[PDB]
Amino acid sequence: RVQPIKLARVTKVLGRTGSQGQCTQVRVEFMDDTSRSIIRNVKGPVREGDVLTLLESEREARRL
Amino acid sequence: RDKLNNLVLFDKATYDKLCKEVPNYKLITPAVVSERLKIRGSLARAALQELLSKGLIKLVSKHRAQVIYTRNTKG
Amino acid sequence: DIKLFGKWSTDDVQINDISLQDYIAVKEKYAKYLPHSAGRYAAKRFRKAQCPIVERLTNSMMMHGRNNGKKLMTVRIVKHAFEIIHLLTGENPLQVLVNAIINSGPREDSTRIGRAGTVRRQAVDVSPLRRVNQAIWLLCTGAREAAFRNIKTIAECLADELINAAKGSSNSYAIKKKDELERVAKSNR
Amino acid sequence: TKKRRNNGRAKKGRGHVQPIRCTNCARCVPKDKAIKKFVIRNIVEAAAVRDISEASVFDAYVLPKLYVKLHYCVSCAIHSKVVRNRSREARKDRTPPPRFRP
RNA sequence: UGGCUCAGCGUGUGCCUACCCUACGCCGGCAGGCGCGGGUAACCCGUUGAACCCCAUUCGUGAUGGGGAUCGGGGAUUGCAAUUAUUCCCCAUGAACGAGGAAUUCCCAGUAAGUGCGGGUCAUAAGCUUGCGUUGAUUAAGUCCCUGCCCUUUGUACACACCGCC
Ligand SMILES: [Mg+2]
Ligand SMILES: [Mg+2]
Ligand SMILES: [Zn+2]
Repeated sequence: RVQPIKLARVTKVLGRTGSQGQCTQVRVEFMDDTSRSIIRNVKGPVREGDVLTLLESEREARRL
Repeated sequence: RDKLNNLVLFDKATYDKLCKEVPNYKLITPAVVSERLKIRGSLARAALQELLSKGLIKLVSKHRAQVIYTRNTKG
Repeated sequence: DIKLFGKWSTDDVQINDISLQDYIAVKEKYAKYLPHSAGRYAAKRFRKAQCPIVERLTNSMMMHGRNNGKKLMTVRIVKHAFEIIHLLTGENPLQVLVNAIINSGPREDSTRIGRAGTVRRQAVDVSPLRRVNQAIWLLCTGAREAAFRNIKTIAECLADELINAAKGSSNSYAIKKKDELERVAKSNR
Repeated sequence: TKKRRNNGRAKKGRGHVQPIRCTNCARCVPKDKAIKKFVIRNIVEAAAVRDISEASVFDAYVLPKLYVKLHYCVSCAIHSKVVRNRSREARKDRTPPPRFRP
């Protein structure tokens, strides 16, 4: 009925966004399904290869 | 929440409360017993040093501002 | 093994989530006798990450004017508080702290610039580094605000702030402001 | 000054040109004056293809496209930033901009 | 409240031009006073024993032992001259003020901030200023959103140049 929290790992950094830099856009893949890979915008400092919490599957997806 | 007006010195109804339930819980400081028994806090330091001479309460820290005590091992 | 403050060997603690497994610094590599080091961690991005989190909490515990340089008072109150949580729970104070860090780290937030519905407009999830940074600040502020006009001290105020965060009872200001954030982020999806 | 010998339109031998409404602002424009777009978009997203191919009940089910013809007055065209001002010399060439294929 | 225990800048006796920085001993409760010197200075002040902090005491969430505003009395130095109080000390009253609206300043590591110490101003002197020192973080390694700047393109009826013109 509801989607529980899962984890996804950043693989590549796309660039800045939010017209201030407080949000960085990155490309992630899900450790649950490696073939499942989306693009997510995050806040705070992020490097390549780290993993971050996710409370929902798909919110936003676009290209700069 | 206008004043605390805690008793500066004990009476009969709080002297026995200090000596029957205060040395029963681990987290004991002059601060914590002040919000439990509604005592001033300078008196609490005097009472705690009384209970250390009576030997029913162990010491842990003994600092000029953060002096802490504890209960002896149970069982 | 390092016996921080003479006790509480750091080899026993753990981080329950892998997003934070490499973003907490109580590992045996970051096992230090004392939480005081002029190690110049913040001279570069992605370098405060390897700074021991106990050092980071110590730095973040001094705020609001009269206490910005005073670090010896901070390390000592940290030491008093860690024995307090070890006494009140019976287990490792670093495990009390680590549970507080994980449970108080806001998993998501929201930030926009234009006209907003209530506060923010679009929901953007935070980084694990931001998760640790915000959890440390929120725990520090909860202790700071709890010790302003009450007879209780910093060490005990920090104790209940860490404890209510570690277990979770909506008494910690570190989780209460976390959930207040999660509500706005979810509602502004 | 006569900015263009083109006079901003293709009307050379024609006396009158029928008008076409703008898509965005809904305004009559002369037909050869208006810049005409012919978008052939993916009927799905770029990232949605992976999810659609799983749900598709045909194995080699080709992806449909989106054949739309767009009409823009130069006011809406500049606002959409589909056309841009060029220098006095750069205004002369009529070749389409590069397609960004590779 | 008592004990512990640490700095670096930098300065000192005068052409005019009178006026140095002070060790030590004695008197006074203190502010100060009286003699014995030293230094024209890495030679004396000065191992510049500063403040913060460190460790213990009392205070105990009250407009309180926070706060020292206002004001009274008294005593000392400087100067011909202290009233409109030069300054300091002592005894007294103890005001507002319980973290500050709209708005807004500075800042990316020895930074901010706490914190005292030199120099200048000086017969008398700092809440200023210029420098020095002790303690030492948070977030950030980005953007052109608000505020501006630089290059190119463009339109202008602007050229005192958009605070323009009309
Ligand atoms: Mg024209
Ligand atoms: Mg005609
Ligand atoms: Zn249009």
